[PDB]
Amino acid sequence: RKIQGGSVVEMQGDEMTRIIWELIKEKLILPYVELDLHSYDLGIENRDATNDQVTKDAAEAIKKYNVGVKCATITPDEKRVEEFKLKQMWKSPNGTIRNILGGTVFREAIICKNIPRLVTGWVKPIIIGRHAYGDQYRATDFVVPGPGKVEITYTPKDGTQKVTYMVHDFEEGGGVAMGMYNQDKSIEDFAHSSFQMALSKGWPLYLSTKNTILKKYDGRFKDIFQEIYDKKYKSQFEAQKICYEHRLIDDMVAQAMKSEGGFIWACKNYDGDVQSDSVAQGYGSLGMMTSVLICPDGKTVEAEAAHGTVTRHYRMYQKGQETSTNPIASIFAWSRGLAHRAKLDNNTELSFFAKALEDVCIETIEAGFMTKDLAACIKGLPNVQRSDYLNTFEFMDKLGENLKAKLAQAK
Amino acid sequence: SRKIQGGSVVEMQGDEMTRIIWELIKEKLILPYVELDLHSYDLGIENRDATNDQVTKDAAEAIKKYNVGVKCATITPDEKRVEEFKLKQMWKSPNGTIRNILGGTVFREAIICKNIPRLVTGWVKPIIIGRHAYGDQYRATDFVVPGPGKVEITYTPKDGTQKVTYMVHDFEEGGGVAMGMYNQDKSIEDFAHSSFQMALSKGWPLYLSTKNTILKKYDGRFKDIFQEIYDKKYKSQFEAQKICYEHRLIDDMVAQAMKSEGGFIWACKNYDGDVQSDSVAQGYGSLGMMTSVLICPDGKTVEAEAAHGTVTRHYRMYQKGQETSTNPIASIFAWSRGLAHRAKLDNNTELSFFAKALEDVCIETIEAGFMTKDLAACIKGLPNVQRSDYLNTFEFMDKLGENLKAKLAQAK
Ligand SMILES: NC(=O)c1ccc[n+]([C@@H]2O[C@H](COP(=O)([O-])OP(=O)(O)OC[C@H]3O[C@@H](n4cnc5c(N)ncnc54)[C@H](OP(=O)(O)O)[C@@H]3O)[C@@H](O)[C@H]2O)c1
Ligand SMILES: NC(=O)c1ccc[n+]([C@@H]2O[C@H](COP(=O)([O-])OP(=O)(O)OC[C@H]3O[C@@H](n4cnc5c(N)ncnc54)[C@H](OP(=O)(O)O)[C@@H]3O)[C@@H](O)[C@H]2O)c1
Ligand SMILES: [Mg+2]
Ligand SMILES: [Mg+2]
Repeated sequence: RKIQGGSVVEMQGDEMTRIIWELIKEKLILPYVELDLHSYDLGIENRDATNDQVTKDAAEAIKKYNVGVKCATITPDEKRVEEFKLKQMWKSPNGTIRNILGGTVFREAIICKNIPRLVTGWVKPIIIGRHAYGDQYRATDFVVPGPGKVEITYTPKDGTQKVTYMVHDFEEGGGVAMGMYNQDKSIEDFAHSSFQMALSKGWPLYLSTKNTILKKYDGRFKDIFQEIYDKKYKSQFEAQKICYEHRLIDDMVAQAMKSEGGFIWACKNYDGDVQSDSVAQGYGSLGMMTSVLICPDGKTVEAEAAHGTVTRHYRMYQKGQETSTNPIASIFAWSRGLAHRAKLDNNTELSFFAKALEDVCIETIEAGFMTKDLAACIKGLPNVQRSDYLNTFEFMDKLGENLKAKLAQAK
Repeated sequence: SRKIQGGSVVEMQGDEMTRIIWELIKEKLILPYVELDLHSYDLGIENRDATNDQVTKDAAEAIKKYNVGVKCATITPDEKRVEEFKLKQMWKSPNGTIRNILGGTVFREAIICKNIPRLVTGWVKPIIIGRHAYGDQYRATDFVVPGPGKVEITYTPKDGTQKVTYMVHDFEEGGGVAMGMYNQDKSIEDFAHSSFQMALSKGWPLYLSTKNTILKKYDGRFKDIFQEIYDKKYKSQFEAQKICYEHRLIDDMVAQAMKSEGGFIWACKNYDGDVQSDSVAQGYGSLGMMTSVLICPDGKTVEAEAAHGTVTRHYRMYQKGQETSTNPIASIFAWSRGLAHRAKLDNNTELSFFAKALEDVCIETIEAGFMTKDLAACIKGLPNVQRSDYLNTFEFMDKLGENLKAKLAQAK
């Protein structure tokens, strides 16, 4: 028989990651697990065909069933509009989903003992907690076509004072302008999730902002974190001999670079996006990073890879050129989603399966079978020969055989 | 005097640890050898408070007049600084004020010593960041939203045509924060030109990072302006020099930079240039080993500075009687880069030599094994550093002064 899995929302994506997603389902998931699978095609063509409604439907399903696993998707700009003959420049599906669900996206490298790092000192993990809501990812931006005034206005619902602020008087020429925002409740949730994560690991917590420049906007993040620390977590931190500190973002990225690792890093939405790619690459590869959205309700999660659709590799695939794209992050999206589904349902056999999936990945790499990005970590990209790595399909096949043998040997 | 006649330089004095080092540089390395027409503006936090920040605006206008400014790091106050100095207001960053007036691109690059290991294994060639100096978060209008209500952003054309209003957010429960920011086409164009010109002058490829998939209009404008200027002015020159230009999304770019061998110009928007220049400095060795020069669009006016701040944490050690070992090199190169530009403008051969000698002394001293604790930790690892591995802040300044005196004496 197969493992009885329960309800999981699956979102299919684009380009190289869509292909890998198909390989993962066929070789690693479907032969072993039967799921009540609620599938949503978030491929760019289906999003366009449905006027992006499929994205909103998917987010609602994640809230209902509490577990989503998402493949990387194209976020279109003008070049993608021309490529796919799109009706609109659709918004990022990740931004739409995260805007609805809220929460914190936690990202962490996937570590193999035989893979050298690019950053010499990082002997312990760095976990980024990326605030998943607002800021640049729900902004209202526009081109200023010529001379004129841009202003921003707040009108309270309760008929107290309305306030209009000058953004800029464009005296010559035009430019660009934007408004963005965040919400107190969302920032509070983000603080709680950061403090709880630090206590769960027994590691210090650092929050980064630029509150010397954005004194009101970023100052609010710093103030809410400090109030929540003092009122809810200071004594527990002191019990575990860990600390909480706010640092300016430019100081903090330098401190991270020279650290030994072993800390939680609470990042605003944009910083979390950018620095999670820097951290993933510092440890090894973007293909070796986990990403999980933990919603404030303590039960809903969305797992994904931190990287995109790997367009550059897909262009090689389209030309029939051999590719070696790392599928591990995509595989860990499935394993982390299934592990959460099993934790919610006390599903012992699914818990075992999800862990075995992750173990097979690490064991395969550490035994010396890997894609080109990891071979380059070991050898250096100049010294990498074709015999040092497997292409994407050979690697998927090797994982498939190693998983089959692990599940067989366990029963 | 028989000193080098150096000409007119605008000096802005600063705060905390860098203020201490700044005075040591002037007394030990500059004033013994160079006579300057020095236009000094005290941008210390107490004097900015006493002048209601007017000293900062006056300094910026002086840089416009004399074309050369050298700036010490300054405190940008938040609420805690208001309390510590009993400030009248939460003053704006002086860097932001000066850059907003001058415009241009801030170019940042590590200062490389052959005996100093990197934290990033692959960076064998230089990475030069060109940070757009104007606008975005550093000229933003931000505010607390005290409760439910609507935030909207409006554009009113100057020529009387129809005003446009866009919703930013309808706050339905609780409050939050909101902000507006902007940038100007002319400033973006100047940023593009300076970036393409730096790439051609160094002979390296150029990369622009944005997040135009998310900020499709705002960041798309940067991407479009760069591409149109590249196509119509620089592409044939790039191809002749066998270099290229590419736009990349910022999160891809930071990973590409991490695994690269170096050897590229990196055009960054104001905020990214701020953050990633600290990441790059640390990756090569230390925040104390990075140059920073604002190059204005007029092709004549520059403001040189260190990329790091006032090093408050070391200043607190100094205040409590604990030995400090703060790296002065970036501050020294602020002087040397400023004086080099002064000399280029004036065709002042002796001053050009002096400015280069100053930089050579710094490198030669560290390579000879005399260095502050940050660089000793690069070599040994911080847990293995012993007091005999490094010099304290004043000892290192003295050693630089001895070596500079000796170099200039031999030169004659
Ligand atoms: N979560 C998401 O849905 C998400 C995230 C980011 C971007 N995107 C979309 O993805 C598309 C491509 O964006 P992008 O090219 O900037 O970013 P990307 O897909 O993350 O790829 C950037 C580069 O990182 C490396 N890389 C990433 N994932 C890898 C993997 N699994 N194995 C090996 N190398 C890997 C490759 O470097 P080399 O070229 O050096 O081999 C690749 O070209 C865009 O349409 C973007 O909107 C979506
Ligand atoms: N250019 C400017 O005017 C400028 C730039 C940035 C910040 N600031 C102001 O500077 C003040 C302090 O900011 P901050 O603490 O975030 O940043 P910072 O002054 O850059 O110092 C951050 C940390 O970087 C290291 N570091 C920086 N410069 C160093 C040097 N020359 N030698 C050795 N180590 C060095 C030290 O790390 P360790 O503690 O690990 O030794 C230091 O504590 C704030 O008031 C801020 O507004 C101004
Ligand atoms: Mg990203
Ligand atoms: Mg900075």
